[PDB]
Amino acid sequence: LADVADIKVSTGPSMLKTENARPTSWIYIDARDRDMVSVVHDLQKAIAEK
Amino acid sequence: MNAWLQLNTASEPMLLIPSQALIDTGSEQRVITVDADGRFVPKRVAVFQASQ
Repeated sequence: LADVADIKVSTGPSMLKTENARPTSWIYIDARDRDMVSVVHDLQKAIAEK
Repeated sequence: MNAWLQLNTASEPMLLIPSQALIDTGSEQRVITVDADGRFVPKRVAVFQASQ
């Protein structure tokens, strides 16, 4: 086969999430100890600043 | 009659590792070394060739 082609390893798309045609990635968070809103609010700060 | 001819050829001594322990992203190849304290540490390597 290498007489009629090359073979090279690559890194690319695994699966394209298409929410409303716009590509997107989801970040799954599992917090159970705290209360929901208090967590997301703190997540909103950490992400905003860093 | 037909006859299958299998050969084995020795090659210049190089560092050898089980093929399963070789990661590849197409632009870099690496392995995962196991430190003295059990600490798993990664390192880049330059591949030569594989077989069997």
